[PDB]
Amino acid sequence: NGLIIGIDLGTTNSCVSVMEGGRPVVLENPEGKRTTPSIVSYKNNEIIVGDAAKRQMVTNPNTIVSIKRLMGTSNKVKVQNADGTTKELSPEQVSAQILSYLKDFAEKKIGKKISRAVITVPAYFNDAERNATKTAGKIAGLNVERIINEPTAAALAYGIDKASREMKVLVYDLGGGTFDVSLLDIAEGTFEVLATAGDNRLGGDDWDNKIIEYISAYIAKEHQGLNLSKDKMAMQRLKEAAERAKIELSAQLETIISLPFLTVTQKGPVNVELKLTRAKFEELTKPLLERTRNPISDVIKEAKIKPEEINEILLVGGSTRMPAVQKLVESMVPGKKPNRSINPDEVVAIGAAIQGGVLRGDVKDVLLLDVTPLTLSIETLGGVATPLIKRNTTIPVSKSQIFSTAQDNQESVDVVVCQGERPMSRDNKSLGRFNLGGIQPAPKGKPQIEITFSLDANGILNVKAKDLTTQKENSITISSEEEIQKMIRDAEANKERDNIIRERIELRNEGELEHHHH
Ligand SMILES: Nc1ncnc2c1ncn2[C@@H]1O[C@H](COP(=O)(O)OP(=O)(O)NP(=O)(O)O)[C@@H](O)[C@H]1O
Ligand SMILES: [Mg+2]
Repeated sequence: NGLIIGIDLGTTNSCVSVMEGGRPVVLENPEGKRTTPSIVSYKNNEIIVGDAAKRQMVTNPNTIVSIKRLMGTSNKVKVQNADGTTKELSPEQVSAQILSYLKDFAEKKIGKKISRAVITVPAYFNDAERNATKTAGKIAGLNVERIINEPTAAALAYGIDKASREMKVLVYDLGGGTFDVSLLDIAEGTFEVLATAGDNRLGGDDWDNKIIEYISAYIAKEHQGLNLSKDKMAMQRLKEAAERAKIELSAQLETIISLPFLTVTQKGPVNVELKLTRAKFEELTKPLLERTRNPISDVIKEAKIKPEEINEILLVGGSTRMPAVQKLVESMVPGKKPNRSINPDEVVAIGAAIQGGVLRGDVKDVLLLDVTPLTLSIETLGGVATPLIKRNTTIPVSKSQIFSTAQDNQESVDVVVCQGERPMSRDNKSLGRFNLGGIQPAPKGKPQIEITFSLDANGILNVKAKDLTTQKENSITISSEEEIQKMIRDAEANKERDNIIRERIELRNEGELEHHHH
């Protein structure tokens, strides 16, 4: 039936994607963000999800952070109601509020009701943890069409199932809260996790916490041991400044932590303006980073392969944007370049969306080529396909040829554009047509009409026709692996018939364009 959205339900952040026009699109939340914090808060008996919850996660004690850690268990989380009574919530219920929020903004963005999803989980998730996640989906009104592993979703996003060979893929995933490295075997559409190793208390939060310690040490040095660890608002600001500083250090060699009026003492306002260099940050966080190294070696050994047998390495998770992380992974597989070309905080959701598209059976996923797959032609006298841009021409490109009229005293020319390898235009795919009129009366072969086929870097086709005497011109702009193969097959299947046709066709004299009333 309807669309199947792909959901990465992360410990720290969540992300929702869907197939639109044969490409996966990541949907922005109402604050314009492509990921949403996996945080739920409660105030005045109102449920607050995402960015607005994160902004009060220290200051509002009703805030539920890292609920994914309790998924698959019978633990309950307590929150206070407005009246001071206590409410108990299951991990399923809290996760369902995150899913409902994603679902709601997805619906408003797409403009349709959504009732189906593919939801991702860590490779290590057992049945209790997977079933908890499925139940969360059900509570949010989503038929959970499949639960897939996060590294499997990443591999799907990178098209690794299209390799037509056995692929051994290392997926290094460093998120906000968790670290995983999984070794996948991918052959004939089957994904097997050969090994998974990691730490669910090691992620970007821990790097932030080292910056918090650095700021705190500076504060104490500059203000006689001043300690804000029990000041909730100050700690809210420190956590946010620390994450911001870290993110800047992925693109800068230094950053300034700016916290005016962090508190006020008897002596006055405490204003922090503190430099942190990338080098210092890396030194402080070295023990955290180094905890991710041995597990790489461990999964390779578990899978009973050598490092040189790894075909591809994928970087997943927002923390893999850190230069020290990328360099560490590179160091562990000499001669292989880790892939991070798909935004690593979106790649899992993208893979989930791709899986959704597959399960729906839409089969629409288009290609993005830098060379023309099929020949582009104009219809000439007798229904002949006269080529303008030959197949396998690198785009962008413009090609021109001059044509004449097919009949004496012809007033206009039809410009019929077709795609395919067959010699008769009717046997190829019609891409569109237009007419160019105002041609002055003359014998057939006398008028001269310049035809130009132009393909831009985006692969969009502009066909222009200019009468070289009158200077009048008209044009049009023209708006799938299986369809390309179907057309090549049609030519292959009629090769002998078409050769006989071609033997009657001489393209070397000036071509002529007909006009037929419609
Ligand atoms: N440019 C960047 N540089 C450094 N860290 C970043 C960057 N962008 C995002 N992050 C961090 O990436 C982490 C979030 O990763 P993300 O993959 O979105 O979380 P997740 O999928 O919930 N994984 P987990 O928390 O392990 O379940 C946070 O610690 C962010 O601060
Ligand atoms: Mg993720």
